[PDB]
Amino acid sequence: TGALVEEEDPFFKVPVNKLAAAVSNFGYDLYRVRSSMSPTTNVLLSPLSVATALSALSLGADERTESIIHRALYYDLISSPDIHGTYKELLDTVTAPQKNLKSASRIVFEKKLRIKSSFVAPLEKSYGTRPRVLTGNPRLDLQEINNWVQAQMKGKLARSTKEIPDEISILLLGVAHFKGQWVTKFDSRKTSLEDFYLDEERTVRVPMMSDPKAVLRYGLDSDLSCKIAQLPLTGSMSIIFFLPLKVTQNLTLIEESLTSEFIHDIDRELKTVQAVLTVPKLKLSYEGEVTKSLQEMKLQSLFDSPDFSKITGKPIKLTQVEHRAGFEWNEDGAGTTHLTFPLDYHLNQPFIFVLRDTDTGALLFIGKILDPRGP
Ligand SMILES: *[C@@H]1O[C@H](CO)[C@@H](O)[C@H](O)[C@H]1NC(C)=O
Repeated sequence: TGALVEEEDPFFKVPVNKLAAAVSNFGYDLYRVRSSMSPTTNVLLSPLSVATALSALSLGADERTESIIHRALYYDLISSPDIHGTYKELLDTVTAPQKNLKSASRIVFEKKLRIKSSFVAPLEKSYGTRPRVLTGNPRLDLQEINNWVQAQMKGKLARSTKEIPDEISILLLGVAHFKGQWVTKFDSRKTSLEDFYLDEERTVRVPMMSDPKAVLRYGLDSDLSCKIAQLPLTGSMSIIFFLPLKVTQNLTLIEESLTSEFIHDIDRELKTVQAVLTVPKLKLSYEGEVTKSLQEMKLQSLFDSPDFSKITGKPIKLTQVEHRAGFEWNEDGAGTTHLTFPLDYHLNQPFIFVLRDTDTGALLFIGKILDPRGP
């Protein structure tokens, strides 16, 4: 509907979960915009790091500009204050050691700019991050950033070398990395090269992990025309696979459904079954700019002439938003485990997976896998 009312599903009535649903819904919008731009390539995305940079920035923004941002983050549908106080919490929860997610955001400003401490104060408190002011020296500024996303990602992300843009006003950076563990490991001796249908005309061989007697939560959505399965990870997390029925690169109907609320129903409507599971080994990375995506996400106003007078007196505008993500999984797990039910779940064709946090329900990672072999 779109109007302000009180929450019903007890899950979203919790403030931190409510905030996670908004930020996550922003993630889904971004994914949909980006998937539309990359019709033939894998899409790896960890929206949280980017959503956090926007929300942090919105601190030194004024009414009109702030709203533009708040509306893209679904905050205007949250009838609760201390939205930043809650964000501090959410972050504390999903970045905890037990999870295996490392997510960081950074606001970078143009050379010689002077930032009002009234802005730095709220920012460092709620988001635990200080703004970096560019040096002007191209080689020195790029070193700084790389060392930053290095100390942050504990050196699990490829040190970039794209050379910061000549023209920079405000730069937002969102980096994230993930290497987790299933509650049940896979037999490394059961992993073999198998056929992966890239599409109806092309096939390739990628190493596939296997478990002929896997216990996962399953469900078939007749409308979307796909098979949904959920595998748990240690640290109270899960991965949801959306496997279409026929081989295809067209996953639109499905993508169009991805929302926080939709995922909550699927999570509960799922039934535990036993299945023959084969999932490809995955090790992916992505380093790009999502500025063009945000531009057609009702966020153009920020690249034009926004009002950030709460940050500085000089007119500054959102110039670029960069994202660096690294995702990976394999056999590593925690431990192991009349009349049955048949069930095949073979991920040997284009699919979409969603790494979600079980406690808050926050979207930690999303990917459209057209080719396991990676970029
Ligand atoms: C994707 O498949 C659906 C269902 O067959 C179809 O309606 C849609 O047109 C396809 N995507 C296109 C045509 O861009």
